[PDB]
Amino acid sequence: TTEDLAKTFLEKFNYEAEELSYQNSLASWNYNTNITDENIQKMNIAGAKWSAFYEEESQHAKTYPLEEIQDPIIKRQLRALQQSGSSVLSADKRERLNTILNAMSTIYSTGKACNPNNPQECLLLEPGLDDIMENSKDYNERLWAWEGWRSEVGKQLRPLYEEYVALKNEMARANNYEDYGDYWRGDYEEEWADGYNYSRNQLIEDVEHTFTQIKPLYEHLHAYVRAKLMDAYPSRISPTGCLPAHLLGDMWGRFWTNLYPLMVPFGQKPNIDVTDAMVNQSWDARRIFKEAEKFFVSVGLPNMTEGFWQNSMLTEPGDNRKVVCHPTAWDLGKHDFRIKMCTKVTMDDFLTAHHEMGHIQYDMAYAAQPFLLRNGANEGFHEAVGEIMSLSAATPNHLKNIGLLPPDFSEDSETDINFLLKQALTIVGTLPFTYMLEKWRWMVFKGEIPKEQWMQKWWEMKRDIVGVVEPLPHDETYCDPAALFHVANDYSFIRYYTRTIYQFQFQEALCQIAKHEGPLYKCDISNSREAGQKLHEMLSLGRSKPWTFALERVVGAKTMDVRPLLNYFEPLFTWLKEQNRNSFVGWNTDWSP
Amino acid sequence: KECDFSPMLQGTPPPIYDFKRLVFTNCNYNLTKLLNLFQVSEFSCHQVSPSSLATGCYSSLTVDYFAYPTSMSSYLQPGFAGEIVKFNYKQDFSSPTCRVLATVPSNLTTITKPSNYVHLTECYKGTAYGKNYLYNAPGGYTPCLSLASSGFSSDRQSHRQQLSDGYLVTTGSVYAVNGNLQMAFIISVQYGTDTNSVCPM
Ligand SMILES: *[C@@H]1O[C@H](CO)[C@@H](O)[C@H](O)[C@H]1NC(C)=O
Ligand SMILES: *[C@@H]1O[C@H](CO)[C@@H](O)[C@H](O)[C@H]1NC(C)=O
Repeated sequence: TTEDLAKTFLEKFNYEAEELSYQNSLASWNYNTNITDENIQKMNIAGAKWSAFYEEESQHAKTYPLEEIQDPIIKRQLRALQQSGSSVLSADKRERLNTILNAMSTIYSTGKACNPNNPQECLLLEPGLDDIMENSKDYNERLWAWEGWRSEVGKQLRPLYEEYVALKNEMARANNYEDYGDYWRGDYEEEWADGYNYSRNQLIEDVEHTFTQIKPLYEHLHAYVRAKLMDAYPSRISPTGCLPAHLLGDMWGRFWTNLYPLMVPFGQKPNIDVTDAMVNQSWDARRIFKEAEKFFVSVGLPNMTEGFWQNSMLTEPGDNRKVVCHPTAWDLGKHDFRIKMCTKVTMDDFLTAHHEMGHIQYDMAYAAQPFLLRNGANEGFHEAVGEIMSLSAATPNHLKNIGLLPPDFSEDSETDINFLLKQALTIVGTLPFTYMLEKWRWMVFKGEIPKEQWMQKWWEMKRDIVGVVEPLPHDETYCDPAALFHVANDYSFIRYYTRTIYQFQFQEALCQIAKHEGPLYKCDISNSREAGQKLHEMLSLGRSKPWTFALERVVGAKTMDVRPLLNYFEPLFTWLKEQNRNSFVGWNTDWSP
Repeated sequence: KECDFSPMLQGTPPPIYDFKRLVFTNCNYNLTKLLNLFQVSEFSCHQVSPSSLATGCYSSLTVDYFAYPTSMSSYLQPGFAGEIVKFNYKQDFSSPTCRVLATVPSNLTTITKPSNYVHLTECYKGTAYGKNYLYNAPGGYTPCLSLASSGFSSDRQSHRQQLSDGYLVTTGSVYAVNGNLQMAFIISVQYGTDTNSVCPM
């Protein structure tokens, strides 16, 4: 039996990969913690060996065909190894694709836009253009900042992106895939299950079926946002048309969170903030993580490990050390869990602590699995698990219990609407955009949109789906989608959609177990061990069962469902319907730009 | 006859996972002098009091001593399930016990300071189906003693031994010693059968 010759190969590979990936992770951690010239060279040296070993083992793994292995675990481990990607083209095509990807990344990372009026105002996207596009109210300043980025960087990316599409489509079709979009959608595929199967073509159906139900709430939110943006830019927005693309709160309008000060529902009730209360009680950066660990323990989850407290960097070093300020949770390998964060005494960092410790709690759960099966059920689970913790941590009851609020605090019904509206500007305000973008890319990879209709179809879709019109006409010499970080860096974008659907699917499911009475947005799962056991049962599975089975372990269903997401925003939906009686809900595609 | 406390005063103290156990029977003990030989930092007793530890005669007096910093005392606390309890040492609470921390002054040159503190983080049996973690019995030793005997050089170093149906892996974490050496004792007193001859001096 060839299954036993697969078992020994997997036994060798597990140990070799465990011993070789840990060194790469440690080198990356050392570089990200102390940025020097030796550390980066060591990081590259360690990352080359891991890639070479993985390529060799993936090539060797094809010796065992999959149609005779009967153990589901062995077959699942073998499929991950036998799945080969870019290592199928010729050497010339491979190096051409690598050069194109590197050129696109460095064009995005080192692009400047200069003021049409001031010739000494050439700004990078990160420090300057972002600052202009998130902290301005001038129509002309925002317009020039938008157009300069779209014309100086997005214009010289299209020749590269045109060859990138063909080169990636060739690689995808050299692997029994219809196109590169099918390759990307393959991350949600599950085979050889009894009733827990999932086809690549089912993802499109599920995404569209969820978007159809999402549409009305987004229409009401868009109507309210448009009606409140009129007072800030008079005689600039039509009362029945779309929204200009340069007034949305950032470069691309991915999130609407930066529009909150212009549309606060009740301006006399201030939102709950506990930074002053944390300062008054002398809260350092260690007590925040101690309280996060206490909250995680209160639901029946394990403590943090001994090495977490010794090796993690919870504060910025003072001895001139150069670090990356992005907060991350690191699965270094052999039961080594760390968190890299520059903690400040603020509410945002208090929530970020719980968000990043949820990732670490997820990594603790599947540590007793094979090396290849040590991931989330899919790409959307690992980020959805870390958001329910942040949802529970910010509730007024939790803040009262931990001691950050006076015991006599009374919950107003007007701050709830403010909180809900600020929540439905990052969550509901990004679901169309994300979806739209992916759709475009899929069509571009499918050949449905010819290379001579990219900008036309892009803006037609963004006018029809998102409801956003361009400020100036754009012919087919720009590449507007390529101006976004993920498009230029070759990253899948559907993981941000399903993440938002699982997130409220878990939270509702864990809130009925915890015996919570009232609206879902006020739910707290703390001091409920029964709700923690149910979560841990799914967390411990890892990538060892189909994600449909893992999802059913918690929510009781196999399919993505959007009803909990609409149940979360029910009071806000009622308020939005109440406030939109004297306005028009909906937009007009080809009308006033 | 004074009980022989020389072994803990000579040579390099052992690590936690390889703790040294000495059984005292039929001797006169003066733990106060030994405590004076160090800088005592912590002293926590369960089912017994420190006054009832210095006094009172016991059938057997078991001292499990090892090297242990004071910063990791909270991880040795009863009930907390972590790496130390799971893979290094699980204190046995069926009988009254005492956990004593101390600090060796630099004038005591009879004891050699080890390079680092070492404790086991993982000790598991690895098949192709994943990992099966082996947990310490209360009062016993770890299954990975023979494999860990070779010692560890760097942080998170792993040793593997092939078996008939897979392998056995152990992992060690290393932290250097800075300052006066700290070392811990677990003292267990037995009342059961054989003569309360372990008596104070
Ligand atoms: C970076 O800092 C660490 C400790 O902060 C130090 O051990 C290391 O040597 C530094 N990097 C270089 C290249 O010296
Ligand atoms: C977690 O650690 C605390 C010590 O702060 C302890 O009281 C508690 O019992 C521990 N819980 C678990 C599940 O290990």
